[PDB]
Amino acid sequence: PPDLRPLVPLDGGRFATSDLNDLYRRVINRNNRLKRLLDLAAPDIIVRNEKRMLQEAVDALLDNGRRGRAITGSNKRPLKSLADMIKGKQGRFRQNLLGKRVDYSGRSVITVGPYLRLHQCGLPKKMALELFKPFIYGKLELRGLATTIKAAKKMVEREEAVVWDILDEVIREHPVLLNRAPTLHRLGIQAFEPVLIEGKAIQLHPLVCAAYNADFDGDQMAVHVPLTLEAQLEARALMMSTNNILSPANGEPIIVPSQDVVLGLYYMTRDCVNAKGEGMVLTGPKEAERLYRSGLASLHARVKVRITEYEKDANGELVAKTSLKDTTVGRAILWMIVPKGLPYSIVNQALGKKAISKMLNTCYRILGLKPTVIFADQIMYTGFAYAARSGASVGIDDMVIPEKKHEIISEAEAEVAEIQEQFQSGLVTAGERYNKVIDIWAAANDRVSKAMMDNLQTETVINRDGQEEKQVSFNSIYMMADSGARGSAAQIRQLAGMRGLMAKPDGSIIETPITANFREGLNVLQYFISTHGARKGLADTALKTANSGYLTRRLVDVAQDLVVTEDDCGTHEGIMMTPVIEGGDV
Amino acid sequence: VYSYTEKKRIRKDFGKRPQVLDVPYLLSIQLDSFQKFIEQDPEGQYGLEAAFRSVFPIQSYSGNSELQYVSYRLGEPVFDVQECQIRGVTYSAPLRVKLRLVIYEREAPEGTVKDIKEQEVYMGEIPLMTDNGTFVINGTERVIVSQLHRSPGVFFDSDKGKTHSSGKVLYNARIIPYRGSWLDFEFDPKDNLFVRIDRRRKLPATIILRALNYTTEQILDLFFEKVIFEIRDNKLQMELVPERLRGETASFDIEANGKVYVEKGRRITARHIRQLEKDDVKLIEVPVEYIAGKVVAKDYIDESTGELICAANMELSLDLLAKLSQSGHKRIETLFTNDLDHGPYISETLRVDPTNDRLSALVEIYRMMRPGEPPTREAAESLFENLFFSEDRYDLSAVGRMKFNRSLLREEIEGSGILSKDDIIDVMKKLIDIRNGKGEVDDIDHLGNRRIRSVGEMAENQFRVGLVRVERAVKERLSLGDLDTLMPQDMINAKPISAAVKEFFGSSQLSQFMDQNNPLSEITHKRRISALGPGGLTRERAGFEVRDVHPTHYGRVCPIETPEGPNIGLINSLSVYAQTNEYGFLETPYRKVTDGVVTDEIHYLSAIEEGNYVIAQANSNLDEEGHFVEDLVTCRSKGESSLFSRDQVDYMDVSTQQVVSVGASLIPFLEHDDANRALMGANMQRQAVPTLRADKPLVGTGMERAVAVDSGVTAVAKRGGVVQYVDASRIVIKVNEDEMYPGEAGIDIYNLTKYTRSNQNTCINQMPCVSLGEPVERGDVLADGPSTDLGELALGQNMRVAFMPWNGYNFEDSILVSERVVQEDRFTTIHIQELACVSRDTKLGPEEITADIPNVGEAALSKLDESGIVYIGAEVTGGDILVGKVTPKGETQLTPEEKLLRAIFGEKASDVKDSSLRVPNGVSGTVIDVQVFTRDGVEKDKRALEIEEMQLKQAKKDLSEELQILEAGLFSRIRAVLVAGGVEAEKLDKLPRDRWLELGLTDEEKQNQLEQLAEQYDELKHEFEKKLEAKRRKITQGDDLAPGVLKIVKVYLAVKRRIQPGDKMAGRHGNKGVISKINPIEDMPYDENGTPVDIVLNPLGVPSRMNIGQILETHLGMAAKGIGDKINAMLKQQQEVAKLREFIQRAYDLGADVRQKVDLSTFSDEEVMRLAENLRKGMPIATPVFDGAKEAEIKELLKLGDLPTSGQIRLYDGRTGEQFERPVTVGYMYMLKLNHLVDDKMHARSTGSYSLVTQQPLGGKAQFGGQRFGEMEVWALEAYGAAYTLQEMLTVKSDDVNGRTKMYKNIVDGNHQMEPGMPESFNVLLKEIRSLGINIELED
Amino acid sequence: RERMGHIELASPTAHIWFLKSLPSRIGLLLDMPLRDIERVLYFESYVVI
DNA sequence: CCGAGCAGCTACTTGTGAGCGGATA
DNA sequence: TATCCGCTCACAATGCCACACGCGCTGCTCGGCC
Ligand SMILES: [Mg+2]
Repeated sequence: PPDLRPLVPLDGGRFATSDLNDLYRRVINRNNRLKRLLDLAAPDIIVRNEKRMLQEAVDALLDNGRRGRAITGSNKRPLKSLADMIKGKQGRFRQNLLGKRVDYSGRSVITVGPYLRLHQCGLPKKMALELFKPFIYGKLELRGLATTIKAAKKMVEREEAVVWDILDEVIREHPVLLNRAPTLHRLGIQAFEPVLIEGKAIQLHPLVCAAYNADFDGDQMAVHVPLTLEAQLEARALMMSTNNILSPANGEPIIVPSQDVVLGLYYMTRDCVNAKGEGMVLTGPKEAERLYRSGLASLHARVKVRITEYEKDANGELVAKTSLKDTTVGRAILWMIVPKGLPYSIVNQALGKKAISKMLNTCYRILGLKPTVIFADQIMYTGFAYAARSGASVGIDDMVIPEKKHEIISEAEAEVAEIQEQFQSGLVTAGERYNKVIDIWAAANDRVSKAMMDNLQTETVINRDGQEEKQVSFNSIYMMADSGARGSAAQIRQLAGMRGLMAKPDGSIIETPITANFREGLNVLQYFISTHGARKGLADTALKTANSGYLTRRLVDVAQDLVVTEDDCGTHEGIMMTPVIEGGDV
Repeated sequence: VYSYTEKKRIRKDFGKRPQVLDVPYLLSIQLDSFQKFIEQDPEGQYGLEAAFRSVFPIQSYSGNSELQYVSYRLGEPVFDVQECQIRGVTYSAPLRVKLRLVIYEREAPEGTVKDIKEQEVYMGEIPLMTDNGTFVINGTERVIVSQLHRSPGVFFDSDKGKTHSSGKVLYNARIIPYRGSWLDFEFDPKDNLFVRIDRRRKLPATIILRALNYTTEQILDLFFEKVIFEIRDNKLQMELVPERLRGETASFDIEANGKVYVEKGRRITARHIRQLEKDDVKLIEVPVEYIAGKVVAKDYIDESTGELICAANMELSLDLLAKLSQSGHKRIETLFTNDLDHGPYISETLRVDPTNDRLSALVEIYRMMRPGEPPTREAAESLFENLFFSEDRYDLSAVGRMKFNRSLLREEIEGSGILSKDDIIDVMKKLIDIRNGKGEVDDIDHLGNRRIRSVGEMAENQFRVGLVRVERAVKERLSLGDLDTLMPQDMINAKPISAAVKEFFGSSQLSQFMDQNNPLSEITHKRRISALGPGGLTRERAGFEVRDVHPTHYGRVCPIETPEGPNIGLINSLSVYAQTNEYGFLETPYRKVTDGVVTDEIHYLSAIEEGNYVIAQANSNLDEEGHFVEDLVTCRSKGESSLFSRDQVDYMDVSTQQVVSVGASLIPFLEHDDANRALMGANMQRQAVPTLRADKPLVGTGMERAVAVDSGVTAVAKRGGVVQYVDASRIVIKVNEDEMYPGEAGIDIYNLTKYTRSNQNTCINQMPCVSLGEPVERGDVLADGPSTDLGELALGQNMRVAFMPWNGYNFEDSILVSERVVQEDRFTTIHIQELACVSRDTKLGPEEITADIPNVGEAALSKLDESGIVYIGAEVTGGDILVGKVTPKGETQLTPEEKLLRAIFGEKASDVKDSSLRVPNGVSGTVIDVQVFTRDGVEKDKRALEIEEMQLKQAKKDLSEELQILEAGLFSRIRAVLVAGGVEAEKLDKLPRDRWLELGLTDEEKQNQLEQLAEQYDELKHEFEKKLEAKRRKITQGDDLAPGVLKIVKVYLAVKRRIQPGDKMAGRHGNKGVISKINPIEDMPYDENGTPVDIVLNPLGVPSRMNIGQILETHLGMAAKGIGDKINAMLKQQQEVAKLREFIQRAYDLGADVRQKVDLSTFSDEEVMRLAENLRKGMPIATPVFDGAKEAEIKELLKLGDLPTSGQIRLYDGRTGEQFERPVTVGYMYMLKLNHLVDDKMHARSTGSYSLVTQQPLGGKAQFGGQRFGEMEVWALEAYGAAYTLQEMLTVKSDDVNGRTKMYKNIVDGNHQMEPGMPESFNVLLKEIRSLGINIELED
Repeated sequence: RERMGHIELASPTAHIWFLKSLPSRIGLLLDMPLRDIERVLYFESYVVI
């Protein structure tokens, strides 16, 4: 059909045409020339050549390039035939049938919203206005404000003081859908109740971006509107963030807290030996919070307080028990957040990442889902507040270098020198020399890493009416690493201690390690070897993302051909599941 | 001694390595390339003479008519670069070649040619690069990146592993010429050797070897050795050397001279070889069953019967043995076969060779090349002789021949462009040897095997590509040309070569408009090496080998500067001190190291010569007299770091910056950062947007003092002189007497460019930084361009930054900012957008740019002028008609009387269509400039007249300053000459001599001198009038736009965009983030002194992403600011210059044994105050890439001021007003606003347009379109429930032609119920499949 | 959007899809190698009937 | 006249899978 | 004559966004219903 053929008047006498136009043109031309040749009774060779040319024209119109000679029409580029409009990632299936562009949609950069609740999110005022124009028009026509659509449109364009309340009312309980650009699992699209904010960015909850795998370094996400009663109810019932707290892959809660809140809570719970108010007595958590905010006492100090915990009985009963515990002021203050069902032993810890994860898991298991959302929200609020009030900061003096690192490095160089001497003596060959050097350097790196760890742990002595009470280290980098917030053991080892061994192009290990660290100056050749080893891993993901997308597409194409259509099959065959114990213990 | 701009504000520097090689010209690569391109070079070297002397001369088909080439010349560019930019024409130059047609009569092959026609002809124009290495094709400044490809020559690849799944390593030799047909020898899974020509059919190598008049015996003598068997009395003795039987077992009793040597079944060991060499015996006794395993070498003919006994490559059988013995041949030559030394490979190729003679060999190779068309022998030999031994279809360049001779271990390095039989023989021998085990493969992972080509080489290649077409044309036209019928001008057309050059410079995989947003991006884009484009790989088909960086990349290409994403490793940046070799390789400078002293000389080593010598450590602790403080030293022999002695070393690194790029050397404390963070920071620094007011970066690297001057961004001083006239638009300098030319000289004028649109919609503006009467030196900076400060690069801004969580507003990577930053006009930038309206010549009458816009009021037309264009400076925020474009729709011949009537009386103007261009809905700002171009012939509007009059007035002001200076000089001269008549001079020549030069007395000399001076005066006046008239004719000359257009108008809308939550900001260590929420000044934390902090980052981002150097930098900046504060306390409180000088000396004399060693007593005691005033904002600190200041140096610099040594200061909360425990660190960090502003990212659509091919909503931000519901989104949705949600998102909201309107009507009527309908695109697919020969149909 | 026309071809031609399917439909249906069918289609060798 | 159709002036991917000889018992 | 092997051809390789740009010339020959 003609209008389906791309042909539009461009600027001036030229028109933007399509390749199918030229295809049909040439086909009609060759057909007319063949008819003319047949009418004049052309020689057999002439009519056979014309028939061959017409066949070439028609089977290039069908599928150009399949015959072998990809003819071009303009710009010396391969021509687009009918088969090209269906195959590939640009055919109708991949571009205009499976994934189509939708209306009532928007796109904007993400931004941390730390005040909004887990079930809601932020939305720019102009974005919300441009998205819900029909709802605003309907609500204006409802009230005695706009009699027609033109008046409502003019008022929206002018954006008078009488339209903002309408926009607040239409988004009172109308959720929207937030979506990340690369979508991996069900959590790639979630539902959220929007609250209007003055700005051009989308404020997002911190505890869900982790499931989104969306960092705040400039990521842009999309927003969509349900537009239908059925759609709004489904988004509130199924796609809502509260209804998606367990990952569909593993039963682990996907709302595990992030680095900032867990660091705040670890600082709140990491008790010292001596501080302001060590050894006093407090009535309840409220009095502890009062004494802390008054400044008359510290945040972490061993204090005997009285807790009033609740235990769920066999039935739906919550038995109350009041008992005197000896805990830190931070745990007592945080106790005002946890619901009544949980015991006190879950707070009387250092409250690391795994600790808070298992706490949230136990809360969801015992108390269900309804209170778990508000529990996590209060957790995040208190964590942010107390991490801001704490003042966690990494500095040059915070990263300490082991004083005995130099002697270990000198012993290692003496060992490699005597190994080289043995090699020059003709006793040991090159392969065994390389192996010995590699294992000696690995042992030296392990020793220096253990030294760095035991150093970062010590030199924390505080006198509590005594002489020395060496405790857990309070170094900020150690607080960030040990709590599992952001830093790991290998990362802090590469940071403070020596980097260790690196790799060459083929994959082997170079015999000359990096005997320096990041805090200390790094040598030129050492940094060169380091960046050579790191570029491999950097390009790794950049190449592998395409293969991963292709694998996901193949897997979903194999999938989606089955649903749960029966309640029971009525069989007895299965599989003999047993814990695999191959290799190690299990 | 220091430069004047250094005396303005000298930057404190650290480091203890005194560099010996200064920073070379950052853009020297492309500049030298284009210089080699356009210049008269003898001996047909690189540039333009090579292609000419290769193609020219041309002879007709034995017609005694040759076309000779003499030379070429480049005319003056018809437009200055500023004119090309303000117009849109190319900054090109003509190419006038002086050719020579020599045609002679018939009946004389070598008859002396007469009637020679020597004529100059113009053949297209070539674009010339500016002084910054940029080409202007169509207004924009397009740059050509250099391409890294395979070096022409030979390579040996090793196919292993999954190759053929046979567990057999194969070795393939590849001969690749610079321009011509390829060649590939390879092996089968068996021991068979084959050869192919440009991926053709796999055929054995014996046929292509014998094609060059080669017989079997010749091939066998060349490849394999000869074993001699003698027909003795019995047993057929043979000659032996104890080295040929090494590694084989004795199948017989090897005994000679009546003494047993090796028993039957004993492997000949090394001791056996020594024993058999001690006696020096050659002839032994060998049995009969042993010769049957060998094979004869040459064909032995019989003399009794005259027949062949046995041919070559045929195993010998006892009957053949008896026949050859009875024939009489005593000496029989056989092959020496041994799997460890000479693996039998040519024998298999010979026994699988279907052809024997050269005739059938040539015809088979012709059939293999061209399918069908079986010619005779002389017709088929033409192809084989033209495709591999003709200088027109095989163009092995000088570097190709050099690499070919070096790979084959040959002394001479010169040769021809064509191949040779001995070269093929040698490469086949080398492949056989590398198969046998001798010799190793050359990996494609080597800069010695990868050749770099600049803009000049590809320009010459495209010139030759066009010249071959022009040559074919002139040859087919020379078939008719005879004597006395044509000049050597009509036979040459400019179309092919000019068009080829234009398309190569305008549209190619390498021609791209430069990212004009900061000098750093310019420098890193001109020093950009790509692997894509013609002759290079594709990012889609690149393996893990090209992406990885090699130890041979040391100092030749930066390993940390690479665009992360689709092309990691394919696009790199050249090293700092890297140079282009004459052959086209990457050379790195090294200091020669003698036995004890390291002399201060430099040698530019190549990539191949690296493994021969050893390179010393760059930052190795060295002693005086070129000595090392330690006997052992870190070195590298062949891409492997190791420990050597102080005397075995032979070369040292020239500096410590040659490893990192120019874009990476600006990263302070780079040694304390990880590779990933460093790469991300170096990539993000390229996208820095120039702020409204630049400011010196505190923690600098010293290199910034070069990138700002080596580029063409700032105003450089061509001649050092005294400042005469300072203005925001122009700067006029008076040249000093020495630097001034002894004749026709004057003063220099630099026309500063004002706010104009760049290639990235950014503002580019130069600001003067000099004062009147201030003397300047040659090369010094006069006006700071965009993002510069006193000849120093300044991309972002320095800010007071703390590292502590703040209520989660720095949750993961978000940035917190105070209102003080946005209030102080800190990060506010300017964006300039160009909007064009064209008056195309269509039928029914041409378009008009009048102001008579009907169907609209005056409010929408109030911003329009009398001509029909928006005023210069008229703001606009929404869709508003800013140009009155109208087009006729019906009848032409609207009488001008009726036109003016309609303008005053009557009805509206009918045929207008209201097609005027308005600004898109969403963009705001105030228009700052309007350009207009009228084709020669159309009536120029009065606005065009005003614009050209203003530019003429500017040019005339410049010319008037020039002429008035010259005239004042000439009048001083006339005053000096008429001193003899002094009384009349002083009485009637004070006021009126400026117009009454007419005088006369004492002819003999006075008349002569007065006439000479009047002649000089009138000649100067006439020359300046000619200059003014030429400038007027140039600026008034209408430029061509397009076939079928009247005039093109452009408007530049400039908008001031401030920082807001949503923008992207990053430091210099890869700590990117988005502004979370602007905070009030009271809410932000503040120190115990009262100074509020500006930025509050997240300290949690430091451990995982290992960029710790940034923290160091921060501390350093703190220290710097502290120094500045001291200076402020010294400036506000009026202090004597002595205390200030002493403090500055103590600051610059920090105890780190630095190489700066600046003194304050050498200053003029006046510029010290200006320097201190320039220091009150902080103390600029330089820091080498690897020789940066240590921790103790920063600690002592901090303790110099009253700042705490720990670097962490107690902070007070802005909200609660209490003390933050655990003292947070705080300092001054240099940050950058990325080119990812939110105002160009936020976008939404309720209901807009739809595509014409299918009724689907558009997207994007330029057009009012929504977003795309990707296939992964559909998968995620169907993984949930939401069946109705997907069903509405697919057709109701996007595709249903009759469903979306119904849904909108229901929603506006308060009805939230839908109708499924049918997706339109589904019907489109139905119709498309129905258009094919396939029938699809829906059932009931 | 839905109305279509047609072209009356003078010399009936084959459909390249059914001829280059690998395996092609005619190549298996007519028990004839695809090489001979292509030779006949491009007018360089007769086929008897 | 107008319009429309046609003629002279690419090869570093690698892999996987299927098909077509092909030659050897 | 089955059947494994070697050579040859079809098909495959994210996703989004932003910007920029672009379409063989001139000439020759044959054919159409106000
Ligand atoms: Mg990100």
